[PDB]
Amino acid sequence: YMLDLQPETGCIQRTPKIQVYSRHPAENGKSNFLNCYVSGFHPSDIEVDLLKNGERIEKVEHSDLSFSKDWSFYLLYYTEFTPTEKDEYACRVNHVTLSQPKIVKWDRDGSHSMRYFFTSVSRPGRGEPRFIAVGYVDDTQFVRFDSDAASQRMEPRAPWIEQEGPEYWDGETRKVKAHSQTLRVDLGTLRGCYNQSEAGSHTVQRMYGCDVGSDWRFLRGYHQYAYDGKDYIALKEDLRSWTAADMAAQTTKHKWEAAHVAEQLRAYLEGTCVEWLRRYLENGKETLQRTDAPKTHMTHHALRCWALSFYPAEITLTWQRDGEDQTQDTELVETRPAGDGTFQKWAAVEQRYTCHVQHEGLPKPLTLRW
Amino acid sequence: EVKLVESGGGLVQPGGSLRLSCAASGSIFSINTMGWYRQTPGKQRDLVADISSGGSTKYGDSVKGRFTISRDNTKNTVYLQMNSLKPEDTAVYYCYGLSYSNDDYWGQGTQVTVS
Repeated sequence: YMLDLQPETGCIQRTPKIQVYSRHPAENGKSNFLNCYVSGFHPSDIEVDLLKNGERIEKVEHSDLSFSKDWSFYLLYYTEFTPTEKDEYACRVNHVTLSQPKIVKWDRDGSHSMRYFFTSVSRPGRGEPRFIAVGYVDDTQFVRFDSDAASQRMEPRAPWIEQEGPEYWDGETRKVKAHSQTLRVDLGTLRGCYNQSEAGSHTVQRMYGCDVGSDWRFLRGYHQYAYDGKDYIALKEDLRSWTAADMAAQTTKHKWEAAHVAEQLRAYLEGTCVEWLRRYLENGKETLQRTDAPKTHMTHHALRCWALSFYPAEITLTWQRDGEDQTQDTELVETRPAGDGTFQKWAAVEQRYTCHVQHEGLPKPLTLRW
Repeated sequence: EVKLVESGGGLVQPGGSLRLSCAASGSIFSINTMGWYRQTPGKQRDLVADISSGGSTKYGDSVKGRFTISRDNTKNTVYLQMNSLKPEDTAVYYCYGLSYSNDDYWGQGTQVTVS
């Protein structure tokens, strides 16, 4: 359930981290999914190909554009495939930060939250800005909107949200369309305030949501903006005052203080956001309230600790040499989606070392040794 | 191991045409997809056109309809027919190839300038 208020504003490039992997462990003749997970990049424009034997795979899908707390984007490109002995797979990524496309080969051998993410990217001459909105309950996407898609409707991405009737979808479609129209205005407004040319492409990002404890009672709320991956204005934890990053955001801050925008946001974050998060947790209890403990194992190099098929994504993998936390000389890979609702992770640093796994689905933390 | 020999660039008038050519050395079983990227004004190089050994093609949006890639798959040589050239097509066009193990090879590039 989105916010029914779109206040207008008044008034650094990051290269993608790439991971290529399969959904399940590879077994010849067994149908699987080949994933390429790009993350931590800015701006959002990116070209991702899945390669099979030095050739592009035709039918490749990808997740809806979302971003992290630091405003950097992440995407999951995937396709169904049956691996065999001869076939070799890789992922090729092109981005403004790269002098040439990077290829990465596939090595065959509690609390709850609701979040809404909004991205609008200007395309001068090419048409109206590309607007993408996604909604999350914890680490599960359940709604989306894409301005270039055919439906021009808010679409379901989880089974438990398909229950909702036409009044729900009409309202969310109305609100998300007004979201995009406001960000379109914000793009043209921010271009002039920063004295930028009309030909360049720019990005505005909006994020808001609410956290609840295990008692489903309000904990914290968020409502922040970014321009070109840089903090612009954010609502503080008290939900009453604003943090402005630079002089352009000070004008927006004063306009929003005079219009009492924070009062309307606090009512949403403390009340409406919590109310519908509780409804979603109930309607999708089979999916949202499950815990899946990580299937763990270890491998030795000629030491890598693995964790697979766990939910939620929150996990901790630490290395200990004789009990002391060995932070240095430790390669920790970012948690990645398997594509079926579960997640994966591994860390790398013989009998003196141990791997510690902490996860909500585990009765007690696990220790792994060679 | 693999060497890519490029030719066919140079100066051309607006509306004119050029035919780039790229021949791969070594075994025929050493290269699958062959094609071209071109240097953007900044750091990046953008996809122009490439073709698999089976003849599967892909074009960048800014050259669709005007550029045509073809392949004489006896010699692992690909040809890029660049029609209706504009000043915005001016760049260094890098030939590239993919091995059947997804190793990428890159040529030195050929400057293309449209008056």
